[PDB]
Amino acid sequence: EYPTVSEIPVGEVRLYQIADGVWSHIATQSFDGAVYPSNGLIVRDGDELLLIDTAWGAKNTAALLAEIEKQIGLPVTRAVSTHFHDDRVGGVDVLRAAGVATYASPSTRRLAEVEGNEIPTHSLEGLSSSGDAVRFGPVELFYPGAAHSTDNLVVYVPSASVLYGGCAIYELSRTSAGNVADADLAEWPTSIERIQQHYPEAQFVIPGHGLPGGLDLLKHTTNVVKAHTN
Ligand SMILES: [Zn+2]
Ligand SMILES: [Zn+2]
Repeated sequence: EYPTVSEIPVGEVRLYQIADGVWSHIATQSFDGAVYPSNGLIVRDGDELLLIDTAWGAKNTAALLAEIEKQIGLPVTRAVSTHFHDDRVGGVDVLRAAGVATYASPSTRRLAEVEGNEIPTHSLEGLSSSGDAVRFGPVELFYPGAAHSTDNLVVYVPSASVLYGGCAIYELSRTSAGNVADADLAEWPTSIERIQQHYPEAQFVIPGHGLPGGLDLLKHTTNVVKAHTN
């Protein structure tokens, strides 16, 4: 039932209704020989839509907007990128040209700039310290500390108890660590624990890539990060 790379051909995007006014957007990516699904989030904010992360790149993101415009019909007015990597900010220029107001922490914007990636226009203050949380429309933005990246943020939708971890949280099918070049392996577990202590009520946990699950994805991720560290 949850879209997999089997139901989504490269360059296309599919939306999945997780709860009322809450969706995940799935896009198939092709990287270094393999193909895999990438998850994003969409949260109804009144009569508008809040988008969490791009679909990696201009084309895919443009396809994302198109799939939203026809399946949902509400205007995407704001967007938040969970970290500076190209798969999460790539497509921001497209979002900006469509009238979407793009956001990201100063930390993320700084890192994207240094990396030469697209840069969300607006800045999200109040998230520079581990454990920081701020309300942003229908969701709560949370910085658990360095993990997959030193700037990664996780998103929680209180009304639906949906937690989007971005690449900070792995799916069960992932047995080994992914790209940990810019990750803080030493802090990742402690950051996961902060996520656990802040959202003990989460019912649906969405990993950066793959099938959603429950809060056990946190421990899974921790198990995988631990093993990699050793
Ligand atoms: Zn990344
Ligand atoms: Zn603006």
